[PDB]
Amino acid sequence: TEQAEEMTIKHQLGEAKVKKNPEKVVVFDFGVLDTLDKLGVKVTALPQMNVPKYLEKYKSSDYQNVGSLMEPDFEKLSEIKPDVIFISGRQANLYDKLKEIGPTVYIGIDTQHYWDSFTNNMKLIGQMFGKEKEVDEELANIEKQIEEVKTKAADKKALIILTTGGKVSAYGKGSRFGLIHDVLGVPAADPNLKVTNPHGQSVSFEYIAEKNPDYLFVIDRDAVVEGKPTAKQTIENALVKKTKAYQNGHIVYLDPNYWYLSGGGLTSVSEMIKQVEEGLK
Ligand SMILES: O=C(NCCCC[C@H](NC(=O)c1cccc(O)c1O)C(=O)O)c1cccc(O)c1O
Ligand SMILES: [Fe+3]
Repeated sequence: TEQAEEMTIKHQLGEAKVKKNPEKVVVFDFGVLDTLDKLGVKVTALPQMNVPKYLEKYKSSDYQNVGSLMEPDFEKLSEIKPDVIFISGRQANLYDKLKEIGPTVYIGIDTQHYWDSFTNNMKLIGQMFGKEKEVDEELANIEKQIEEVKTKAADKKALIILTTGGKVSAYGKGSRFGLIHDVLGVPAADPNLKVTNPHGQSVSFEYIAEKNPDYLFVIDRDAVVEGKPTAKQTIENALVKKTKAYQNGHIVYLDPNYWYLSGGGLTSVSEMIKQVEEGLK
């Protein structure tokens, strides 16, 4: 039977039509980038202004530079005329501008349904590039990592903090970093904390101390945004020194190259879970 040559992809921002096995692939989501890397799929262009350390090979001049995460180089994109552009939350406001240039797929994670959304995104990439087998195998491996960590979430309450500019914001269930609770089964120090903001909910140090979590997961935003680590200087303060987490050596510094700059790819999700596993074991 003669079938359509294009895929019809209903995504959070609309519908894209993309040639199966598209030639010129542009990527503004580093989770997607690591996924295409893992699968051996050839990428054409990405924003090279700020590339996660683990994806530093994508700094090569072999890839066309289409700007920064927030500031696409539209002229360059228009030269390339891509077959598909993958975007996520940072580029959501630029959807229509990108769509004029080439088929654009929003492929951010819906954090209210992290696992379903993650898996849907990865399977789509598999279908688009004929890598369904490799994706399924890799999702299988990640499930095994999840099953290992869920079995020690136990009586250990965790709070998730991001540091930037000497300030602290928090994340809980259903949030950007909700997977620690929602997928990996770690109970929340504050189960009623509802955060939908990319940069979290501003909290005081007094609030952290009162919640007194067993574990403190910390994401150093300035390490990747400014290129200067500030998390440790920021959180190592007397109110925080009260907490079980500090006292018991259960402050876990998550790698912002993975967690903040990236996320939601085969490699980033795997590595993110390994970082949680390591902190909890
Ligand atoms: O829409 C987003 N951000 C808009 C506000 C940017 C504020 C601005 N942020 C940065 O410069 C920045 C640079 C590189 C990566 C980031 O994630 C940044 O927030 C600032 O600190 O002055 C966004 C969406 C999803 C995930 C994010 O981390 C976002 O920043
Ligand atoms: Fe940001």
